[PDB]
Amino acid sequence: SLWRQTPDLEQLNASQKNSIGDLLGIRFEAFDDESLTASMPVDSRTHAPFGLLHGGASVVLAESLGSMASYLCVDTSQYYCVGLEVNANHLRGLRSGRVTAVARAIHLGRTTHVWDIRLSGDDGKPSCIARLTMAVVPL
Amino acid sequence: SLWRQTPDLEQLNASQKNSIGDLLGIRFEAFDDESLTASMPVDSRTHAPFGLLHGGASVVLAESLGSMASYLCVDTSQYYCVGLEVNANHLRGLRSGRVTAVARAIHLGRTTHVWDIRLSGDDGKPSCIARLTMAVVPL
Repeated sequence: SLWRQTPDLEQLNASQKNSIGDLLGIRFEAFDDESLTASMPVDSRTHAPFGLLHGGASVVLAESLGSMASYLCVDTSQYYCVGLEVNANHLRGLRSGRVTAVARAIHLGRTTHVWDIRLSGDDGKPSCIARLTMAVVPL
Repeated sequence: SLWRQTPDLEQLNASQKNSIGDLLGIRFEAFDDESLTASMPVDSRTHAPFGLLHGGASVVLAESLGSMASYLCVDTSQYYCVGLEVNANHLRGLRSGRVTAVARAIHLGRTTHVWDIRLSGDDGKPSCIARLTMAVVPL
């Protein structure tokens, strides 16, 4: 019940067609009343030159997830949402498998949303934490 | 003379082979004694679903640029560098053309580097600003 629009995973995934999220293999995986989850492969598409997951790729995942979450929480006939501020601590390096991100709301205001996004590799250890501020903008 | 290793643009670009930077069309473009510059296309590879440059893609560019800059500033037989913290304000949306990033050093310490990275679209207006903290790590 965080959501205004009920998350439809197929449509979330489909909507990424011809964008970076599709290019990187980001997949919306699960949701509940308080969270939305997506994962992303750790391979050549997402590696930095030394074969570790690129820190910016973590942020593509987090910002893709957070911005999508914001879209599910506004009146889309009245508003759209763009990223305003993003930050992240890179905690542990990942070489293979997938990285999984979970987004939860810190604050959903009238003009801004703040999302807490937690990332971990397939061993379940925290790999990155991000905070995303979205701007809520009238068309 | 910021640099330890003199920037070699061809080799910088070549080193991205089979990583996200190659996948996204990031290109190292110029450097001087105080800065390093890379650009990235704004198109389907880098777009978010609404056809604007994905904010995370800005951060892939900034973090690619900053981490490469860090590699040019350490003793690579003694150390490597990984992203530690990154943050960015998204200032203006971009739909097409390229986005160009310039990295300058804020602080190069023994265990951390802080880089200031300024992004703009082809109209020269600031599109994003990032600050990147790299950790300098002994192999």
